[PDB]
Amino acid sequence: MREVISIHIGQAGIQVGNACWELYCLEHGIQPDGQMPDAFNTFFSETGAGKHVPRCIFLDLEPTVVDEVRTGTYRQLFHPEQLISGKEDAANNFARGHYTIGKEIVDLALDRIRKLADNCTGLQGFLVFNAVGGGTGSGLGSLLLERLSVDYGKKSKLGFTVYPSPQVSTAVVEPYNSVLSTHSLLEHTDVAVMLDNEAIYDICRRSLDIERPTYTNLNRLIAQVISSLTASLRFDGALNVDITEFQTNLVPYPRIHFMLSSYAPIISAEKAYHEQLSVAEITNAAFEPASMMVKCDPRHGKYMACCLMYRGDVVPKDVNASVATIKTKRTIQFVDWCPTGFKCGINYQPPTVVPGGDLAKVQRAVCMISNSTAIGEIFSRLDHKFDLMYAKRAFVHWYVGEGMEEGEFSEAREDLAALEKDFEEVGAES
Amino acid sequence: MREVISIHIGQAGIQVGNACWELYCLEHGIQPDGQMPDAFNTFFSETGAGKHVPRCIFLDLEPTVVDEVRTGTYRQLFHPEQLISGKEDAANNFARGHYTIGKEIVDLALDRIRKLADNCTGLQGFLVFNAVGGGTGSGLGSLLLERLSVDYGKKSKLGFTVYPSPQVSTAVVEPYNSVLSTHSLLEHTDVAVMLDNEAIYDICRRSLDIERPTYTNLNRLIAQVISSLTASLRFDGALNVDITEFQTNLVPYPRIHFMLSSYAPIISAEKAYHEQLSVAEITNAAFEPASMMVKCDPRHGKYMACCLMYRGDVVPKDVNASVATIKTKRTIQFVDWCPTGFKCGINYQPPTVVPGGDLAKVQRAVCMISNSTAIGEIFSRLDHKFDLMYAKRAFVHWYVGEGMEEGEFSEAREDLAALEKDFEEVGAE
Amino acid sequence: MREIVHIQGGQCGNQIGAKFWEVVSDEHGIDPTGTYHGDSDLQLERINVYFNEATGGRYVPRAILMDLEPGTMDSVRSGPYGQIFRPDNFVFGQTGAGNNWAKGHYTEGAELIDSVLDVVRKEAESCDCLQGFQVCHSLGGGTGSGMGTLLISKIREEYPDRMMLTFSVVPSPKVSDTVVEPYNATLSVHQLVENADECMVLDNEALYDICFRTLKLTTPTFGDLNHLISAVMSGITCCLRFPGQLNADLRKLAVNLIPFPRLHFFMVGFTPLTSRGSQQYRALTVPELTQQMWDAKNMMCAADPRHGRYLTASALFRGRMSTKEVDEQMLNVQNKNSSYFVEWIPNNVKSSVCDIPPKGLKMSATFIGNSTAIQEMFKRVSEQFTAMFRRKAFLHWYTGEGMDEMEFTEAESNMNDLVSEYQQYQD
Amino acid sequence: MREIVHIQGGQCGNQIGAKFWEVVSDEHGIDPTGTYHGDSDLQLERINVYFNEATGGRYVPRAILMDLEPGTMDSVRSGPYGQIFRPDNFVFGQTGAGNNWAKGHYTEGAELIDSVLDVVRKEAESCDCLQGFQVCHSLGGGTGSGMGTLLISKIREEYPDRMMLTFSVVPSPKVSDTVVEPYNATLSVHQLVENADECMVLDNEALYDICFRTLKLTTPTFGDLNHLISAVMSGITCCLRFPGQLNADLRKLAVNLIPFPRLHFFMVGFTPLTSRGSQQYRALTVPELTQQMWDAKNMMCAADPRHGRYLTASALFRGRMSTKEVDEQMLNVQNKNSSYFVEWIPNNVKSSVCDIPPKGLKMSATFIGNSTAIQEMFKRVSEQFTAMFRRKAFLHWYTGEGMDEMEFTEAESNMNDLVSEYQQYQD
Amino acid sequence: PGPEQRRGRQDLFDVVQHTVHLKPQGYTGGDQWLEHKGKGNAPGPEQRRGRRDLADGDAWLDAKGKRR
Ligand SMILES: Nc1nc2c(ncn2[C@@H]2O[C@H](COP(=O)(O)OP(=O)(O)OP(=O)(O)O)[C@@H](O)[C@H]2O)c(=O)[nH]1
Ligand SMILES: Nc1nc2c(ncn2[C@@H]2O[C@H](COP(=O)(O)OP(=O)(O)OP(=O)(O)O)[C@@H](O)[C@H]2O)c(=O)[nH]1
Ligand SMILES: Nc1nc2c(ncn2[C@@H]2O[C@H](COP(=O)(O)OP(=O)(O)O)[C@@H](O)[C@H]2O)c(=O)[nH]1
Ligand SMILES: Nc1nc2c(ncn2[C@@H]2O[C@H](COP(=O)(O)OP(=O)(O)O)[C@@H](O)[C@H]2O)c(=O)[nH]1
Ligand SMILES: [Mg+2]
Repeated sequence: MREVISIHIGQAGIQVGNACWELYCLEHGIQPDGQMPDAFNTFFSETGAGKHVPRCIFLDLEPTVVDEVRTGTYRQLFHPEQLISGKEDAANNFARGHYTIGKEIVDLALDRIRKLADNCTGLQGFLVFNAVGGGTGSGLGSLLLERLSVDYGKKSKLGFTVYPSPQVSTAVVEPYNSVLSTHSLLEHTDVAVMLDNEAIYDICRRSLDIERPTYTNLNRLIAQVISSLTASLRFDGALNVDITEFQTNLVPYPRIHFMLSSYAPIISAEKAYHEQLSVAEITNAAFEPASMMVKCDPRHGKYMACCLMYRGDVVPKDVNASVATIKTKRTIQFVDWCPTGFKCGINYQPPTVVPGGDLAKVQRAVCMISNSTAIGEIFSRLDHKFDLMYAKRAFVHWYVGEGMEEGEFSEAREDLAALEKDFEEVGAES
Repeated sequence: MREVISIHIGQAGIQVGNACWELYCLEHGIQPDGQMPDAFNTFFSETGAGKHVPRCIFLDLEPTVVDEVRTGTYRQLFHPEQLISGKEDAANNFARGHYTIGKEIVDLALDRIRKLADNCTGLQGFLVFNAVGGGTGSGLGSLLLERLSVDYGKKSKLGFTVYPSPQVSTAVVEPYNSVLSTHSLLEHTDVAVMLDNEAIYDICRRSLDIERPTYTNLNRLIAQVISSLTASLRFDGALNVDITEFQTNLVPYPRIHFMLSSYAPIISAEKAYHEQLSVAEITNAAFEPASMMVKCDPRHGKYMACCLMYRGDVVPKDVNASVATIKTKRTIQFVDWCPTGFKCGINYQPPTVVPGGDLAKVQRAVCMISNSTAIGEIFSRLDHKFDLMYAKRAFVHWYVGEGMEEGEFSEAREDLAALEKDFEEVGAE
Repeated sequence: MREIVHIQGGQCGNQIGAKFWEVVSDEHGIDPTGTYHGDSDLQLERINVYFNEATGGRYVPRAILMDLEPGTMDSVRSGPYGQIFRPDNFVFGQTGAGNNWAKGHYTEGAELIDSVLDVVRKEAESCDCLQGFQVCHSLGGGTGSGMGTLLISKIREEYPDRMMLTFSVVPSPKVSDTVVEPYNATLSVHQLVENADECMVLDNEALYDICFRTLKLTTPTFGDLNHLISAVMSGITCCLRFPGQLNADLRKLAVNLIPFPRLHFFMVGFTPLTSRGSQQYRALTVPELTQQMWDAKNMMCAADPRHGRYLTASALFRGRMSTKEVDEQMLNVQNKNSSYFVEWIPNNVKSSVCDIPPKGLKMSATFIGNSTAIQEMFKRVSEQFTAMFRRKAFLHWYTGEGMDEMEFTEAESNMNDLVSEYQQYQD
Repeated sequence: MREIVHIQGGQCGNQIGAKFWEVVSDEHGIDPTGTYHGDSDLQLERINVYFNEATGGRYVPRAILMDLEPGTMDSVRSGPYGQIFRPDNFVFGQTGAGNNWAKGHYTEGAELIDSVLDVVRKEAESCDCLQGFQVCHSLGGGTGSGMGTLLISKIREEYPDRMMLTFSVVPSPKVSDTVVEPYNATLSVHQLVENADECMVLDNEALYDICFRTLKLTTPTFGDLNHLISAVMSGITCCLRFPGQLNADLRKLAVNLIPFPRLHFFMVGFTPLTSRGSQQYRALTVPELTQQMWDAKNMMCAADPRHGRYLTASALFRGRMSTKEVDEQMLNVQNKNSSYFVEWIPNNVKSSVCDIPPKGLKMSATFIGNSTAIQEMFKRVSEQFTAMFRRKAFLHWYTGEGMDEMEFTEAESNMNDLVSEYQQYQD
Repeated sequence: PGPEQRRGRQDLFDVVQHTVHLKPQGYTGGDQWLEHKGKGNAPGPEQRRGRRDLADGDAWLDAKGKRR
């Protein structure tokens, strides 16, 4: 049986994770206590006499995000041991989450994962959720991904990670932690999907016409991507794309494993009725820079490998027509050596909508996960931020005192520079 | 499948379009909430299940006219993002609507025109609604018509412009805005249709006996003419006359394309019982000098070509008979090189009536859109007023303040002078 | 066993041909669905001339309906006898010609002429061997003129020995239904003098006063006007579809009516026209069918046949009549009217008697007139074209798609050479 | 006594084969529960070709469903006609092929190929005489393209005297459903040119055009496409299952359609397809089926037959048809366009007739074409493969499961060898 | 279930087996020829009229004069 395990590290992983497990419960009919009044095996383990528990662990050094889950309305869903807490947070220090504090909790963390990896009959991958800007996300995320590769080799690590915005970011030391996390994320995860905070702000302001959005509006449509990602494991479809099919069909080289995301129909209740939602209409909007979920312009780079996951009432011909019209549009550009560039997956289940959510029901939906050379713009802009503060050794004495050495910033800069150089040559026309 | 995408620019365009889309929903039976309780495909798009949206955009830099639609009885009809607004209006400045405040809204405007054309299978034309005496109607209309040419090539564009009246006026810089706007819509508009307030208000005073008319009364009878122009696409008949017909059957040269308009039955409710509406009567009444939309005199010039669009119960016999009688009248004279003077067309359905409107339910209708050599009379008078205006640079520091160069004023003066020598030369025997 | 392929073009062609298949269906006993309901066996021997046998007894017509504006075919599809035609034969455009000849001949007729030739060629070998091709259009238009004439040029290119019978509506003398009628008619005639074999010139303003004066109809319409043209097109092929005492097919009328290859434009009259109130008063006899036939009022062309001499005449009589009653009444009209007939051709009038009259008629006849009096109509069209071309009015649309002003001079020369040749044989 | 063993691999083939047993069991009269409920006696002589007798009157198909994912097991099993297969023959994996050709062929297929050769040997030993192995798979995937071609090499080495019918879809020109098609297809064709006796080239986009231009279906699902593919496979073995006037089994097709041992890929078409609006108007006769037979739009392959010359074609006619009327229509197409036919192979076409048509449709035919026009399809995959391989894109996966790049150069060399001999015979 | 059961046509067996005359009349399904409607309709001048006088309110019979 198909089966995936999600580890959620750091506050951003938990707060998104509070929204993803709110989505799968409404989708599969599981009540907050954990009892339904066959497809649930992808995310839920059926426990004993009619109870389903999630296959996720919640680990964070700061308990104050975790105890909202323990005392919330989903207190009876999760196993009590799966919600893992610590004494004090890493507190925006990568040296504290990887060396000082993270070493005590990572030994316990692999123990509960080994319980979930023993309960599976066929394991298909891992779903990491973290933010590279924080100490827990960068530090404990690097340590957990390091130990997972040694323990469970050649398994797919689908790490949905959140990166700082080029313009609108909240933490000062975010450029430092992003570079040190990328040095470990580059060589370990199989598919890493960037999420950007500011791009989702522009999505909610324009398409969802909400002038003042907060984090719980942001994490709902992030959870719409994850449900659209794994809908082929839970529900049937015309063209099933398994999680193991993603990494063999998206990454061309072992080092270029960064991809974007875009959810095409994002409309409110009063917008939906006036809008004639057609397959060609949503497909055109998915490639627009407005509906991209990372703050970058895809016209600058060239798309390299894009996969579309059509959810709902979509026949295999209107995806045949829409993809052809997309390829003939002059704005969208593919790389020369990859003439086949599209993966079309259709799942027959329409997307579920949460009451209180700002999305209305839509019969058809598209999630595009795109490998592009324009991600080099997302990593050069953070390479510029890391260069200025390290030019006079800012904030270094917090990292040096907490276990990490001075030298590790040098090759982390070199490894990120080696990645930007690799991105330019793979987009080079030959 | 036939499709025409109407655009309404400025306050004059929107308020006429409020009366235009009121008539369209009444013809096909569309309720104001957007749902009917096959013929609608030229103006409406069947959205999902049981909902129709208009294929139009109301764009204006002044938000006061747009939100009246958004607060009126048709708030549920139009798509909420098809309606376009702005922070500050052009305010009778052609340089403002073209250069400094109209540029920020035209990028969003074509993004909806792109999506409306992608929703339609075969586009047949564009309907443009403005008055050249204002800021948004002239300035943003110049930006919209020019940018639609480079994007939508060889597609017909009906320009329904309301020109400044000769004797009466509502603004002081109307001769300035009219000359500059005519410089833009001469080279770009495929077919231009002239409207004037005084002749329409003279129509209401004589035939419709309304001694105190307003814009609401004026916009309805303009809307009735435009619905008759596209009635061939909406409904079937004997001689269907689609959009490309008016392009080549009324415009002999690539400059002479400013046409008049006339609607023959303009009769109130109590006058209609005592009036016998025959095709011989109304075709005589269509060519009467009191019945045009523009205050220009027919017999001062000669007609180039005339288009008689007929609606309702009209047999093809009496249109053949009455046109011959029209040609034999010595009061009107045609140009010497066009013996085949007319083009005819008959639709098989009568026009609808707005409930509470002034027009009566008439079984027949004429849409008399004709090309004449008398269009130079309304152009020379606007040319003369601008010449006296520009004698010592009145109202120029406002226009040159907002980016426009002083040389653009004299260039537009030469263009109308080039148009002025065109009509005298072509109409000469 | 001889077959005719029918092609209809534009608003004028489709609406006329819809009434053409209206008359021949109930003449052959065909219901709107396609089944047979006739009470005699004479209808069923010659059905392959205009119909193709389908499974279940259905009969699909040999009609290719073609145009550029898709609104015309919704009219024939919604009308009665509109469910008979093959949907593969429903070939259409979307933009519309817009009454520009060169637009309907070069830009949007180019992509459509490949499609209509695939349908016509598939209909060509569907039968044994074609008797000929019949088309209906209007010369003043843009859909049936610009695209119809290129269709005629290509169908003669691949099928050179096959026949052509174009039923063309010429522009009005008195009024104008489109302002570009003389531009379209002159370019259409320039193509039709080579590729077309027989051109049945019909004019509206001769149809109208037949309805108003001979037929006394107070409210004539296109439903009534097309039915007069439809009654002609059944009468030309009366001997093809039915046995007759003296038969005449398309080639029978081809060798007689055409003295010289350039002269093939005919004025046509349909004989038994009588109003409803005068039905009982008129006696139906062969002499008075002839008297109604030779009147200038009865011709459906605006040219007056008194002003010119008849080069060749052909009358297609239908019904139970004796073969001398048709004969000495043709000797009488050549003797009592000798000035209006050509001296260098003795016995100008060609006869044909068919045994099966149309529905509700005990006797009927159809007239084809090849006279030199039709030159004044062509000179009238030539006069308007000279007036416009010197000042190049309404002409930049035709040059917008590359048809140069040379072709207009070529069209005027071929018009002026043709109108002079009629005058040359008038002397 | 000529039994056929069906094996289905991959998501594409199993969904295709689900529609195959949907149609064949409907043709032979077996209801979803497996009992016989047909009305004819002609279905009850040869059930053994596709089915096995079971205790209690149950009929089980000779099907072996093999896959690396349990997802497509559940899709076939939950649909109609899904219970008919044996529960023991539902062999499947758990990890999934992941659209990796090397994982299907080397790593994950190795732990399963021994399990599926147990099932294939079991079914082959049960039947009296093997007439072939009918495998239905894809070439753009990894489950049926990678693991399926391993099964091709395995059955061919213990069974070297039996035919192989590899029904395989190919990557489409207009769109692309995976991203590793040139890598997947070129390696799968490398295995198919030796071990497979003959192959049937299919694609999605040629079915879409048939579903839209010919059948006028606006919304074709995969069930609509697979029924067009299943209509092919019933026509290949039409003479085996039913008696016929001129019989032709799979070897007789093989000995004629294959002039040379590397030219065994064919382009296939199913003839009688008409839209619901055009059923009542199309008169189906032997000339009408032949006109639809050689039309380029009726081919279920993307190769236009006008580009290449037909080396050998075969006609699988089903129904009560006149023998010469079948043949003279094939003689008509040999001479009306003889430039499209190979000159050094006289009498290119082969006609075989079976007097038991498919249900409801009295006349039907299946076209099998060994044309060199299919070189453009393999040329497209070759130029798509060479573009990716020089930049080594998507290659760190395939080298990971022990499949070195030495084999991938050999795939391109054998790909170019196939198109070289096809281009060699155009001259 | 997919969109096929929502559209209504189930399995294409009718189109393949050419037995469409067994169906209830008006079943468009997914046939583009059947689901075509446009251009509207209007009687106009065809009211209370038909062309029958050739085959034997109008004419000179509708001529009126002075009361007798
Ligand atoms: N999309 C989204 N991003 C969030 C959310 N919460 C926090 N973030 C992002 O996370 C960043 C802070 O880094 P984190 O990894 O969350 O910090 P942390 O998880 O508390 O780790 P420690 O500080 O070491 O305890 C902020 O800049 C946000 O952009 C959330 O609810 N949704
Ligand atoms: N046909 C018609 N014309 C109108 C109507 N209302 C105002 N107008 C004309 O519009 C002219 C003003 O020019 P416009 O271009 O409409 O002014 P505007 O649209 O408000 O442009 P801005 O002032 O820059 O916002 C006046 O001279 C009026 O004659 C109306 O309801 N119908
Ligand atoms: N008799 C008859 N003539 C028609 C009909 N429709 C159009 N016409 C004639 O056709 C001429 C113009 O045809 P038009 O519509 O421009 O042809 P098209 O646009 O090229 O297809 C006019 O002079 C009309 O008299 C009809 O139904 N009956
Ligand atoms: N005709 C048809 N083709 C299909 C169907 N499902 C998938 N395919 C084709 O299969 C290809 C994708 O390969 P895949 O199914 O993943 O092959 P696998 O990896 O061996 O299971 C695409 O080109 C699809 O066009 C179906 O139901 N019918
Ligand atoms: Mg924290």
